[PDB]
Amino acid sequence: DSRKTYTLTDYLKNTYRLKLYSLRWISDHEYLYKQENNILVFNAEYGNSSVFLENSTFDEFGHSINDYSISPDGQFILLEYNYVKQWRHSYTASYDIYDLNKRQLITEERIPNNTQWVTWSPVGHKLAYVWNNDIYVKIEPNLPSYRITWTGKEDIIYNGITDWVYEEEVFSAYSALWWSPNGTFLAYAQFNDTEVPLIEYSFYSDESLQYPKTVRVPYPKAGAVNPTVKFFVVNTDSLSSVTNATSIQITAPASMLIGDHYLCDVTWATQERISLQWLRRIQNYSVMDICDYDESSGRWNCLVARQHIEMSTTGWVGRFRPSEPHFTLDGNSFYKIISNEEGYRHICYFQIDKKDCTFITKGTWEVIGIEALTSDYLYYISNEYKGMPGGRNLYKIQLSDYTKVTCLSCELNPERCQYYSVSFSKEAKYYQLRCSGPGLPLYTLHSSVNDKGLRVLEDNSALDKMLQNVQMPSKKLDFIILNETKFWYQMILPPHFDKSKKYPLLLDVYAGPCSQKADTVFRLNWATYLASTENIIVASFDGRGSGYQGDKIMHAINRRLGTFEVEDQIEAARQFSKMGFVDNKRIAIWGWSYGGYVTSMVLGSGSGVFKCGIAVAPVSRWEYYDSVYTERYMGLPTPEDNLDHYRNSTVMSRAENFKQVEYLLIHGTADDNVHFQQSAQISKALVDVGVDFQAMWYTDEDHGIASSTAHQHIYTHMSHFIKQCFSLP
Amino acid sequence: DSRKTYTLTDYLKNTYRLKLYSLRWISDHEYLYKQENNILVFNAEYGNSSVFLENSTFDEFGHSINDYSISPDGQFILLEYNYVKQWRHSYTASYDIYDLNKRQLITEERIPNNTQWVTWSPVGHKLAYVWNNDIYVKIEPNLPSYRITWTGKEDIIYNGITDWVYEEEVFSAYSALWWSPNGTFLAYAQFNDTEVPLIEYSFYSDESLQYPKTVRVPYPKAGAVNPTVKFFVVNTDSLSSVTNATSIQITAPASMLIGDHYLCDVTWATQERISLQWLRRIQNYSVMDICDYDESSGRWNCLVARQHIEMSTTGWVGRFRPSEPHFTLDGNSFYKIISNEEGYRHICYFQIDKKDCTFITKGTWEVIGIEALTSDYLYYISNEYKGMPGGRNLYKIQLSDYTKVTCLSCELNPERCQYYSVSFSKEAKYYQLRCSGPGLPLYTLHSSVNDKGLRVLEDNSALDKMLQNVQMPSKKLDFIILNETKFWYQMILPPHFDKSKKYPLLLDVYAGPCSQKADTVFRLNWATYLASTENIIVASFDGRGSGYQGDKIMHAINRRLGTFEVEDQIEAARQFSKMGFVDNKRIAIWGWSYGGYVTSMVLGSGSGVFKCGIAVAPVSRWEYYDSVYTERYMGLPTPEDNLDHYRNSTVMSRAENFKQVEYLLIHGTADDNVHFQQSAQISKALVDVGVDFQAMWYTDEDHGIASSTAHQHIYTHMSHFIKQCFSLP
Ligand SMILES: *[C@@H]1O[C@H](CO)[C@@H](O[C@@H]2O[C@H](CO)[C@@H](O)[C@H](O)[C@H]2NC(C)=O)[C@H](O)[C@H]1NC(C)=O
Ligand SMILES: *[C@@H]1O[C@H](CO)[C@@H](O[C@@H]2O[C@H](CO)[C@@H](O)[C@H](O)[C@H]2NC(C)=O)[C@H](O)[C@H]1NC(C)=O
Ligand SMILES: *[C@@H]1O[C@H](CO)[C@@H](O[C@@H]2O[C@H](CO)[C@@H](O)[C@H](O)[C@H]2NC(C)=O)[C@H](O)[C@H]1NC(C)=O
Ligand SMILES: *[C@@H]1O[C@H](CO)[C@@H](O[C@@H]2O[C@H](CO)[C@@H](O)[C@H](O)[C@H]2NC(C)=O)[C@H](O)[C@H]1NC(C)=O
Ligand SMILES: *[C@@H]1O[C@H](CO)[C@@H](O[C@@H]2O[C@H](CO)[C@@H](O)[C@H](O)[C@H]2NC(C)=O)[C@H](O)[C@H]1NC(C)=O
Ligand SMILES: *[C@@H]1O[C@H](CO)[C@@H](O[C@@H]2O[C@H](CO)[C@@H](O)[C@H](O)[C@H]2NC(C)=O)[C@H](O)[C@H]1NC(C)=O
Ligand SMILES: *[C@@H]1O[C@H](CO[C@H]2O[C@@H](C)[C@@H](O)[C@@H](O)[C@@H]2O)[C@@H](O)[C@H](O)[C@H]1NC(C)=O
Ligand SMILES: *[C@@H]1O[C@H](CO[C@H]2O[C@@H](C)[C@@H](O)[C@@H](O)[C@@H]2O)[C@@H](O)[C@H](O)[C@H]1NC(C)=O
Ligand SMILES: *C(=N)[C@@H]1CCCN1C(=O)CN[C@@]12C[C@@H]3C[C@@H](C[C@@](O)(C3)C1)C2
Ligand SMILES: *C(=N)[C@@H]1CCCN1C(=O)CN[C@@]12C[C@@H]3C[C@@H](C[C@@](O)(C3)C1)C2
Ligand SMILES: *[C@@H]1O[C@H](CO)[C@@H](O)[C@H](O)[C@H]1NC(C)=O
Ligand SMILES: *[C@@H]1O[C@H](CO)[C@@H](O)[C@H](O)[C@H]1NC(C)=O
Ligand SMILES: *[C@@H]1O[C@H](CO)[C@@H](O)[C@H](O)[C@H]1NC(C)=O
Ligand SMILES: *[C@@H]1O[C@H](CO)[C@@H](O)[C@H](O)[C@H]1NC(C)=O
Ligand SMILES: *[C@@H]1O[C@H](CO)[C@@H](O)[C@H](O)[C@H]1NC(C)=O
Repeated sequence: DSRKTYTLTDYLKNTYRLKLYSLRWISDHEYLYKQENNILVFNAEYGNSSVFLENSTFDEFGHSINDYSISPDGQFILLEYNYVKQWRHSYTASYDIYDLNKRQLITEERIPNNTQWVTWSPVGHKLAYVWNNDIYVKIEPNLPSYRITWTGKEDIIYNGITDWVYEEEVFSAYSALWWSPNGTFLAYAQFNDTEVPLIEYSFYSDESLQYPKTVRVPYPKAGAVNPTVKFFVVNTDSLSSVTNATSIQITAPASMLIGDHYLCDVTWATQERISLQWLRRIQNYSVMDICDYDESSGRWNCLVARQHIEMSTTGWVGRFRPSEPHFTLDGNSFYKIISNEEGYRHICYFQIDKKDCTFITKGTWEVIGIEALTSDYLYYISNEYKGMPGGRNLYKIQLSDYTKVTCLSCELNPERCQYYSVSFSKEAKYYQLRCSGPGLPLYTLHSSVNDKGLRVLEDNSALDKMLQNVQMPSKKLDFIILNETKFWYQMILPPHFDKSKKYPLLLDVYAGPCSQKADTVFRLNWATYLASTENIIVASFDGRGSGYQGDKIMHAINRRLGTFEVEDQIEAARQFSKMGFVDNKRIAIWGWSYGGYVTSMVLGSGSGVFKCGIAVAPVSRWEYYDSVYTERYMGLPTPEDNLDHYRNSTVMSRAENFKQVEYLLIHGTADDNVHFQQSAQISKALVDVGVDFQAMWYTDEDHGIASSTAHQHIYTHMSHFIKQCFSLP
Repeated sequence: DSRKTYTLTDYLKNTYRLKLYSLRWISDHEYLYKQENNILVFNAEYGNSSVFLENSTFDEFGHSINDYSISPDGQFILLEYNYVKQWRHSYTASYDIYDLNKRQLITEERIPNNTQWVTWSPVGHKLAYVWNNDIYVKIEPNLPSYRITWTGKEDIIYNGITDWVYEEEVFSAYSALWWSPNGTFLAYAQFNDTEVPLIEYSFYSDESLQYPKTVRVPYPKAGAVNPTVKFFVVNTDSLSSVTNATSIQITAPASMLIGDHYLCDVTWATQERISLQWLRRIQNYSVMDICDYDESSGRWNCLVARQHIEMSTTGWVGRFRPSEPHFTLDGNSFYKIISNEEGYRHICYFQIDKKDCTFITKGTWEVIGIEALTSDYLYYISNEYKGMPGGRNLYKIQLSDYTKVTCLSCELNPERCQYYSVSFSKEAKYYQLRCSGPGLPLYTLHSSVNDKGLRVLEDNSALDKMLQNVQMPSKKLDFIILNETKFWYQMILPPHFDKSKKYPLLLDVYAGPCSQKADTVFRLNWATYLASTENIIVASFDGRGSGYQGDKIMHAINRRLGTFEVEDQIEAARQFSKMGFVDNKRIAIWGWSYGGYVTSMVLGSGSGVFKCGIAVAPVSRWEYYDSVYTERYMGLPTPEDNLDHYRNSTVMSRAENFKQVEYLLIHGTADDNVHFQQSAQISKALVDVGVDFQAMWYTDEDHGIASSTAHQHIYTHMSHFIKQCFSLP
């Protein structure tokens, strides 16, 4: 073989690009799609298109447009520019509204600069936005806004947006507002961070800045004072008729008010029914309220007969949080993924005023998500097919007969496609399937009326062609047996892999709770280069604490982070040695964030198994990490709760054992998530016991170390280190 | 040769220790010396001693005594403990006073904890101290203190202590107090930092600290708002318990008040006469006032006819600041080192009443310091002998005939001793000579009347005998010629140096203005190990900008930092590389602080001479560094002054050129002097152009990276780097 390999530059420079097919449904029949910077509108049924917006219409704009969004009634388009990243989901931007009917920009009563969030109402063209931490509503794009809150205060009161920890760990979003289905009501959360301590770090900025700035962010570490939260609902239809519309508060249940708690889910059921889930700071107890608008008092009432309790005896509640309900049209019943009696997550069906639900799925596998619900059918994704926890398929269950379950995706192309996600049109008339492995991504459009394939949207044949000329690595997905339990693993194997030979191995680790690093997804990444060009086997292993396989496995690390998930990685490497194709003198380990923690814990174990390793942005001590995430698994760091284990599971206390390995420690200085502090303490502890190691900081890079130049620099730096670790004398 | 070499462990663990002999003169006849933790008093003429304080008198004190300070009359001893370092000179401590007559500790009116500075009067046993930024005076150790100032405010108003930049760059001390010769008056400065911006950086502290703290320090970077200063004198003989002490202000001259200025020298002339020097922010103009106490006014008058102006047309004034005056017994005249018309630093004799001074020394060499003055002789150290700029000897000059100059140290032991410093008794009746190279240090006692060598105090006999069993490197001091000028260099040469072998070479650079790295001093440092064990030649070179050779050389870099002194290093290495015993494929460079800057500029020069280098806490951009030092050499970074060269002289601009070298960049995160910022911006510029390099941060280390564990760690890491750089294919 004399084909070129997949090299480091190929990865860093994106030589071989995955084609996507990102569409946005605007109705039950139509979707939008970007073709050569034009925006086309497509008829789902026939596949014909038209130009919705010519690529030329905003040359005279004066600003580089970042993104757009169309009002649901098709009458307006929201143009977003001056985009400035904040945290994982948050950012600020400017906005203009373009009137698609007058084919003109709106120049009156403009959305202000430095707007934090904006969203159309779900019907029509109402807008709600957050600016300087307060909520505003526009009934009409050209008309003046109604202010909803006056309490907004930078770093202190957040109305309709999350603070740092709620954004990262609770809502996976910045926005904390929720329009009712037809846009009458605007629900929102308000966060009070008054007593939450600040993380403080330097940001150096462009070379031209003389004095570095100090970034200060309300951020509760483990056991510290959390933000408090309140929930309100305003009737936006009353705005133009009243001076100052009343925000009606819906208070948390008594069982929550006794202590620290979180708002963890908001979901509208009908025009006049909203559901809330609350979670105790000790995250093994949650309560759902279901609240009705009382038309004669203007108030919101949550009948205790409608309150649902979700708890856990073995761990926390939910995968990362209690799951969302999906309500039937009339809002009198709902479906919800919950852990069954055997510890497997399955769909349960509830009447809103009956406490016991009925399971509609069951088995030793898990429902990943409920994707759509019609009067006749519920569609969901599971890992049922072939008992593969790392696969994903779309299924359709008949609501009038639960024994009738069709797999909609399983056999479409079983060799090429074992990992699916889906996108339904507005009333589930059509669906896009997105296959993402083990072969090249494949996007297809389907019609729900008959589940017939309409057309291939994108098959990546261009890439496939290019990839023929390349000595691509292969992926093996399998399992090994420990104490009568299956534990899955994957291996990125060099091309022409020969079992008779001994190979350097890199163990690519994450291993946080409910993580899954062994799966059927096709990836073009650093591992691809290492296996293809450097002939390294890159392995990953889902041990105790890993997800999608039941609570027996997932909750094994409950209150005990830094134990089983760490030792199971070490054991994995041992088992790979036994397999006979691994050079046991050349075993390396690496990971990012939770993977950095695990890597460091493994390198400090004294096991003798690993020659070297790389921790990027590691956690080093659970008390440095945020409350919501950490406490979920570890409880509170107090003598009466779990302090002993918090203190026993630090990287620093293993500093002496790093004498036996080669270590590379890397961290962005402006990491708002895993604070530079965490590596600063590892390095100090290593210096303190006389251990030599390698280090790299990335000035002004955050958790992602994702700026174009830093991304290339870090993977270059890590490649040299691995190659040095591995090469033969 | 079966002998051990001088290893890295020997340097790090201090296996071979230089013996010292640190005495304190208490009179014209006697000195104190700490021996076996006992304090002894020595008669200088005979050599006999008595015990002044037994090593056990404080056995039940309950604290470790950091240090001691005996009152000038011998009646009291100030005990220092709870020492907590601040910057280069500043610290706080607790103090107790022990009465030597009563043989007991004083327990009433104790000096407060967290005392910032304390000092005895020059005669007797009065005390002045600073606490919470205010000045206090005790007439007697057991009596209540009088409060002198009431304006002290942390980080804002400093009475009798310096702020950050005055401590580091002006006085090389924390104290800003000056007793009159007999203790009647206490002079002091007051610093006001209200509008000085703060440098801010993280401090991580011990592992147990959950949130890092932010350290905030008033620190003016180049061009920023400086502290303002006032000067005051208070009579300590007329203090009352009833009324608030009165301080008399001496205002700066009009020529200073017109703009930003500094107080740069305070020197008492008589019991009732004080001199002060002031320096313009543009540091090429200074003025001395000489101020007489007026008994009927109770005021201090500085006659214009007694002003002395000192300026420079080619650079700044003085080496690092205008030199100190040395007044005669009547205070009517004084001696002062100033740059002569040839640009060489020599002793000028001034009358307080007359504008023209008279040079009493001349020649192409320089006076280092005036050391002692009698009515018959002035004693000084110069580098006159053998025309060697890097040697130092003690001379006396006859005041009645300037042609009569006698060298007192030159011929004592020319082979071992070419570098001296001196300590004189109270009326210069006796002097101690401290030889520090080229051989092992040698301390001798002498009497002034006929310059008799009385006795050897310490000859390092023991060390000599240990060193005979080690393969020690030698030192070559020599010169090269550039455009007709001698420039000196030194080489630390491996044992058994062979002019026919080719050795790798490390350029140890500092090269700041007025620096000297080529000298006759004996040193046991990192270079010693590199030469003795690794057989690396370690060279240093004094090019343009270097000190003690006249202003033509020293002022060459005026307004032009990062030019000629960087060029001259490259040129020296170029010349070394053409010598027969230097391997031109293995030339490295390293330096700390100003040396880190120069090392970085050299590596980024594109010269191709250097294979690798190490920068420790480098400056990278002159606008990041402090006003007093930077502006001395650079002027102001404004478009109408010197901004273009501030911007042309950054390390960052040369990032591209690092592509062809190996670079290790190291910095302490708690460096208050050269901020971590400076390295953060270097790394970021290197990342931006795709250059790989090596880095190490030291968590919570300041500029010295001097904690015992960090110090071992940095040198271990640098040793690995140099060894790898010099390892042969
Ligand atoms: C709209 O109503 C709210 C609620 O009463 C007003 O906000 C209050 O204003 C007073 C006085 O300014 C404060 O003391 C209260 O704490 C505020 N309450 C809340 C819940 O924020 C608001 O000012 C009204 N807006 C207008 C324009 O009248
Ligand atoms: C959206 O839903 C809301 C809430 O049910 C509707 O508002 C109610 O409409 C009925 C008319 O059938 C009135 O009797 C009530 O007074 C309304 N209640 C409130 C709180 O406004 C609203 O009409 C619906 N909007 C649309 C466009 O259909
Ligand atoms: C939620 O988690 C906590 C901690 O695991 C549980 O509290 C423990 O409960 C048992 C049984 O009452 C006690 O013996 C322990 O002392 C408790 N530990 C504490 C308070 O730290 C709590 O019971 C859990 N809730 C559920 C439903 O399992
Ligand atoms: C220290 O300096 C500041 C100015 O840098 C002085 O504050 C000024 O004082 C005058 C008179 O009191 C006011 O009119 C100004 O408005 C003040 N300026 C600022 C910026 O605050 C302060 O008085 C000085 N302190 C001492 C003790 O001398
Ligand atoms: C220290 O010097 C001061 C200043 O000259 C002496 O104080 C003066 O002494 C004279 C002569 O006795 C008095 O008439 C003056 O009134 C004093 N001046 C002041 C300003 O107080 C003082 O005597 C000297 N101290 C010692 C211990 O000798
Ligand atoms: C102190 O230094 C400054 C800066 O070099 C000198 O000011 C310069 O003087 C010349 C001639 O008078 C002017 O043409 C320049 O424009 C000035 N430069 C600046 C930046 O102002 C000043 O003359 C020096 N003082 C002495 C005594 O030499
Ligand atoms: C797409 O075409 C629509 C025309 O309807 C006919 O399309 C023919 C191709 C054929 O299949 C007939 O059966 C259909 O009745 C038209 O109404 C839509 O406006 C077009 N949509 C877009 C986005 O261009
Ligand atoms: C130091 O010596 C003094 C003792 O007298 C000396 O006289 C010399 C002339 C010579 O003959 C010596 O042998 C004698 O010892 C005495 O006054 C000092 O107090 C002594 N001790 C000290 C200063 O600690
Ligand atoms: C690194 N992985 C850090 C340290 C341990 C927790 N981790 C987080 O960033 C936690 N936040 C999330 C939780 C889940 C899974 C990951 C993506 C996220 O969006 C959802 C946020 C990490
Ligand atoms: C490193 N050398 C830094 C950056 C450039 C100047 N430098 C300083 O620390 C300046 N301060 C002094 C100035 C002189 C020489 C050195 C010792 C000192 O006490 C007197 C303080 C450095
Ligand atoms: C605009 O659209 C046309 C296709 O109709 C295409 O040729 C052109 O490249 C597009 N321009 C940009 C800037 O995307
Ligand atoms: C936003 O910023 C610019 C000034 O930088 C201004 O001209 C523009 O009008 C602003 N937009 C709005 C909506 O205020
Ligand atoms: C936020 O909480 C603090 C107490 O922590 C309180 O004083 C303040 O009023 C609150 N602000 C609100 C709810 O707007
Ligand atoms: C210094 O600190 C100790 C211990 O807290 C205290 O008892 C003592 O009184 C302090 N000294 C003075 C002079 O205040
Ligand atoms: C001295 O001055 C200070 C501050 O101005 C004042 O508070 C104090 O009362 C004064 N004391 C006397 C005795 O005048």
